[PDB]
Amino acid sequence: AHKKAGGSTRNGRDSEAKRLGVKRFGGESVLAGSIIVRQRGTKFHAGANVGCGRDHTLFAKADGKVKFEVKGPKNRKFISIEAE
Amino acid sequence: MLQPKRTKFRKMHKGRNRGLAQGTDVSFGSFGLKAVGRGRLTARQIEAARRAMTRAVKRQGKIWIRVFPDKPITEKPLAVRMGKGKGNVEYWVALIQPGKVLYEMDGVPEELAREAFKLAAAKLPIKTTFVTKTVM
Amino acid sequence: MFTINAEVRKEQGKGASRRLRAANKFPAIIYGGKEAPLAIELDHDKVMNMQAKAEFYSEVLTIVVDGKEIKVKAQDVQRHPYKPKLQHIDFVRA
Amino acid sequence: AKTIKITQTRSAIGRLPKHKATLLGLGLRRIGHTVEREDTPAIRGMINAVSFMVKVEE
RNA sequence: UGCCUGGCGGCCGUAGCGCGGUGGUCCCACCUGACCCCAUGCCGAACUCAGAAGUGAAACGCCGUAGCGCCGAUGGUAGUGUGGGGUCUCCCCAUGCGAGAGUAGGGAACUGCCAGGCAU
RNA sequence: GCUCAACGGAUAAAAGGUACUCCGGGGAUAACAGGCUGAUACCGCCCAAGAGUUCAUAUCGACGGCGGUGUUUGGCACCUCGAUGUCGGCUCAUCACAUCCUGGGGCUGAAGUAGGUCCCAAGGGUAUGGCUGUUCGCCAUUUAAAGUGGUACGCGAGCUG
RNA sequence: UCCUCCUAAAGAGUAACGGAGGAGCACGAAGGUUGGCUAAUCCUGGUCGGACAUCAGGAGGUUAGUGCAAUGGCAUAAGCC
RNA sequence: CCGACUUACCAACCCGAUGCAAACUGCGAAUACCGGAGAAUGUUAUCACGGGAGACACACGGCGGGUGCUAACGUCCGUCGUGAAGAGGGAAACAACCCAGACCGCCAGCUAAGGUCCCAAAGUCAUGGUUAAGUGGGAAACGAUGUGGGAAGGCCCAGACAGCCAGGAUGUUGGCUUAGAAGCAGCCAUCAUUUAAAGAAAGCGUAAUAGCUCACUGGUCGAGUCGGCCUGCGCGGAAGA
Ligand SMILES: [Mg+2]
Ligand SMILES: [Mg+2]
Ligand SMILES: [Mg+2]
Ligand SMILES: [Mg+2]
Ligand SMILES: [Mg+2]
Ligand SMILES: [Mg+2]
Ligand SMILES: [Mg+2]
Ligand SMILES: [Mg+2]
Ligand SMILES: [Mg+2]
Ligand SMILES: [Mg+2]
Ligand SMILES: [Mg+2]
Ligand SMILES: [Mg+2]
Ligand SMILES: [Mg+2]
Ligand SMILES: [Mg+2]
Ligand SMILES: [Mg+2]
Ligand SMILES: [Mg+2]
Ligand SMILES: [Mg+2]
Ligand SMILES: [Mg+2]
Ligand SMILES: [Mg+2]
Ligand SMILES: [Mg+2]
Ligand SMILES: [Mg+2]
Ligand SMILES: [Mg+2]
Ligand SMILES: [Mg+2]
Ligand SMILES: [Mg+2]
Ligand SMILES: [Mg+2]
Ligand SMILES: [Mg+2]
Ligand SMILES: [Mg+2]
Ligand SMILES: [Mg+2]
Ligand SMILES: [Mg+2]
Ligand SMILES: [Mg+2]
Ligand SMILES: [Mg+2]
Ligand SMILES: [Mg+2]
Ligand SMILES: [Mg+2]
Ligand SMILES: [Mg+2]
Ligand SMILES: [Mg+2]
Ligand SMILES: [Mg+2]
Ligand SMILES: [Mg+2]
Ligand SMILES: [Mg+2]
Ligand SMILES: [Mg+2]
Repeated sequence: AHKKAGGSTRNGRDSEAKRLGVKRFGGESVLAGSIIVRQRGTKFHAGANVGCGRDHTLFAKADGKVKFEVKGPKNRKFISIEAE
Repeated sequence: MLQPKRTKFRKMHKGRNRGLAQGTDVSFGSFGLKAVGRGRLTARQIEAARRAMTRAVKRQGKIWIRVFPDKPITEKPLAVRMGKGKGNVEYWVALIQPGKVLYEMDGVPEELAREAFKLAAAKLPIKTTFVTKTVM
Repeated sequence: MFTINAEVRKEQGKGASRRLRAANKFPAIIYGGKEAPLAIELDHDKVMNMQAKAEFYSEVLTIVVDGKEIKVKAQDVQRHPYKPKLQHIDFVRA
Repeated sequence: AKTIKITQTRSAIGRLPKHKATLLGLGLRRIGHTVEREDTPAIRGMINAVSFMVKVEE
């Protein structure tokens, strides 16, 4: 014909971005309950004064200053808080 | 016709051919064909060069292919408009950076190996040069 | 047996090394033993003809810096990817 | 307190937003304008950022 | 105060593997027996109980040794922010930052509290 | 209690034709032509396995590579939808040269006749009919030859339809 | 409409009729807690029995597993009883 | 009754040496982002609330990409600049490129990009070099004793590179193959001899011979010569209305 009709793709789908990542970095002063990192799995583990939610959201269990550190035999990344 | 037996995915992004090469030394044979320019070597191009180069030396010595076509290239058919998904895989190519050794040769005299690589480089789009093995 | 006249580098880095190679010298280092490593520069063409020999890379070389003798070995060589040039040379003392 | 003199030698029409803010933090308003600024590492960093378009006399 | 041993940490491979040797006073481990407390999808293997005949074999601790693991410069290279150029699919120059790999080397952990045994 | 899944869900409840058409708009958006590009196409060149009795390059030329032109099929949607009339024919042309004839030349697997293939050359010249709306094409018979392409696939305020 | 990865340029976000896959559930245990336990694969030996069933030892160390895609995570297991 | 070997076959796992990856990571930047502190600068440039909007067709250029042909003044994103909504100077003419942001007037001066022989303002400026192609002032693979520069190499008054004179010989027509293969279709060998030298021959030629040169050598001449490597600027490749 004058023009050749094309096909169709089968890859159009994608899901919404979940806004994961670190919310407060090292040195941030946070209130109790502040979300530090939103995660899939425990890439960062909960240290002192830090709690882990059902979806592994790390949140502050006290007022203070955020600190990242590496601890344990496995060199895992822990998030703790110095109470200030 | 060099081509991967199976691939994890059948199509790949266009990408960019930047940087210098890895594998710039004659590691297997005694002589080598080294790419001076950059570009794409199709499997047909590589195989045509291999036929001339192996036939030049009267099937003597040993011939090494140092490059492999692992990047699939898609082409839209004639007279189809833009869009409607990505095109179909037509052929495969290897990306070539300046300095990469494309072919190696051993077991033959240097004057014969030089002549064989001349005929072989006549089939390649990229500028080449003749190199020999060195002790590092 | 090979005598290499080399002068210690005044400045180092990417810009300095590229300027040096444009001026037809190339950087090299001498490390080993207990003395701190010494960064030298030396003439490209003289050493390019010298290293065309196979015995250059095995036998003991001589490097003259500030009129003082250092006994070295050609530990490694970095060549230009396609041009017949030397980017850098690693030398080991004794 | 080397108290150096900063002059602007080039225009700020199509410069990056960061470079425009650096000129404003240095206090330069037009080509040929000259200002008095105290010699601090903080000020020397500003001069280094926009060195392609300012000159320093001291 | 010196050595040996046990427990709880710091630390997270320079600390872990391998190879060789070495220890039973105390300790540790193997070990003896088991209606029983307690336990096995069965099984006193493990867990548990009652004990101390034997033994340091395994294990565990210690000592030595690079066949590995690991750590690792200097220099160079790749990349790159800013500004400027070219022959602009890619590069180059000024300046700032500067890897990865590799090399020379390093390397058979160091350390804190308490408890016990030997010796002074 | 909703494949209200057209999933921020028009109504509880709904498919088509229009060349008999009509209005408001858009070159925001297609068909012709121009424009950009040049995958494809055409032309040229690079390397020579081989065909050519033998002999790669008289003549061809595999597998491959690099360009040119704007010239086919395309890609895009930049211009025109308060209109740029769209094929073929007739009349009248004009340019380019990648030359169909005539002119000059090199090589030939050029004995002569007659060719083949390149190089130079655009001064002039370069069919009539049968059949189809045809351009083409096939066919008949000529010719020294019945060239290729651009000119809005030249030319409808010049004709035809 | 929703989920996972890439494009996405090391914070977030980021388009195309871009490249690939899934969901419209399931489970009163497959949830809570306490206690306990640790794979894939290969070698050697062993009745039917063999490449590959159950068993013993060794190597190996998560190369397994997760009710269902993909990514991240998981031994203090989030895996098994 | 369980066995013990072997060969030029296939050969997984493993080892050593090599590359490749948007949907690979035992590594890993520059930047960007978040936060804390300090100075200087900035007409609060920041946030909040309220009155009024417009706008939700973007375009090109740089950089990072997807798609397309790393085709398009193509298309789709990120980011910056410009145009939109921006005059002026430059790029011949040329919204988006380079320089630079027009409050008004002046027959004042200095500069930016870009330029200075004439059109047309300003160097027929100074020093050193290169090109001969009007290259400059379109285009590749590829080709060539163009020409400049650099580092090294071979030979040479014991006579070197040309050229000229003379030889270039005996096993031998090496064997195999082939209708023939006589140095020279093709295979294996490529050795001996007299030599000053000479190849079981580099090429032309023959149906096979024959014949003609070359390698190599002696003489003649009597001073430099030959071939690669790197590199600057040129040359051909290069045909449209
Ligand atoms: Mg799919
Ligand atoms: Mg730089
Ligand atoms: Mg470094
Ligand atoms: Mg490093
Ligand atoms: Mg390293
Ligand atoms: Mg809807
Ligand atoms: Mg909707
Ligand atoms: Mg109407
Ligand atoms: Mg209208
Ligand atoms: Mg339009
Ligand atoms: Mg059109
Ligand atoms: Mg558009
Ligand atoms: Mg128009
Ligand atoms: Mg119209
Ligand atoms: Mg009108
Ligand atoms: Mg012509
Ligand atoms: Mg005339
Ligand atoms: Mg008629
Ligand atoms: Mg015409
Ligand atoms: Mg027309
Ligand atoms: Mg008309
Ligand atoms: Mg009329
Ligand atoms: Mg009329
Ligand atoms: Mg991100
Ligand atoms: Mg980012
Ligand atoms: Mg809208
Ligand atoms: Mg829009
Ligand atoms: Mg846009
Ligand atoms: Mg556009
Ligand atoms: Mg603006
Ligand atoms: Mg507007
Ligand atoms: Mg303007
Ligand atoms: Mg103008
Ligand atoms: Mg002036
Ligand atoms: Mg004048
Ligand atoms: Mg002058
Ligand atoms: Mg010209
Ligand atoms: Mg013959
Ligand atoms: Mg040229």
